[PDB]
Amino acid sequence: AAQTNAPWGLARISSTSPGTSTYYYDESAGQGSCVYVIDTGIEASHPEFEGRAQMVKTYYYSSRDGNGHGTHCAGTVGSRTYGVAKKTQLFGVKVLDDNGSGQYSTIIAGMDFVASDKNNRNCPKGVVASLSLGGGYSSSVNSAAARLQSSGVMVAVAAGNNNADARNYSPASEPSVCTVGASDRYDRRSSFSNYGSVLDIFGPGTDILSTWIGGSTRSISGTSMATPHVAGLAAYLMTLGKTTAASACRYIADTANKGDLSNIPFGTVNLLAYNNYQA
Ligand SMILES: [Ca+2]
Ligand SMILES: [Ca+2]
Repeated sequence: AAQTNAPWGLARISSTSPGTSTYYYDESAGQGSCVYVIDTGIEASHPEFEGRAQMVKTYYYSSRDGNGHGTHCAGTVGSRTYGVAKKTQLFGVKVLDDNGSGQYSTIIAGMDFVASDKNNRNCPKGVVASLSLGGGYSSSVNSAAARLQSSGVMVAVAAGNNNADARNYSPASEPSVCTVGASDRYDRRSSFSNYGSVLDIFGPGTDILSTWIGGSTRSISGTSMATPHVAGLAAYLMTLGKTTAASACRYIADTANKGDLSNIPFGTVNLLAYNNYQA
């Protein structure tokens, strides 16, 4: 299948070179997989989700996304127009308030929830979790991310946006999960992207068009936007039977575009998420 005039990021992940505008993907499109977006919520009623999205848990007064951030990330995972895995099932877990912040204790609770909840869902091709959030180092937070991964969920997390070594941020610094850096449409490391030996992979993160609240769309930038590209890719590959939750991050790294990125400091991987599609 081919989506013409696609968002640049979707084009980038199905191409060996920058500057193309068609997203090439197998028609299976993540069907039978499930992705938990742990964030500000998801506006499930947005037409772009086609009824494939639902809120399953909130830690605040309502389950609505009053912010936009969660809806944007979810769109990049699995909306029709803006998503990597266009037929996946999306589940929303609201651990961030409508200002986009949340206590570590709540974020941990949301991760433990997913490890359990997945056992009540029909996700025959596997389960992914996308975490476009983080803060200062906490061994508790890292440990929660490690538990979620260990339970058989592919965990993808943002490297963070401090233009610094991700070793000082959580859950970015947990080695066992898939830590995602950001690139721009010219194959530069995004100027804000964290780096360091703990990064596993890069994805598109500068000027990413996706869904927003009020049934709208907008472009924003962040390692928050790169993470769902990788989460979406994992769900897509699991559906095709190429990898499993336990080994998806390693498979994505092994099959990536290598050496394409500029402004990567010594000690940081030069690996860009790639779907290897051949028609
Ligand atoms: Ca290349
Ligand atoms: Ca890792």
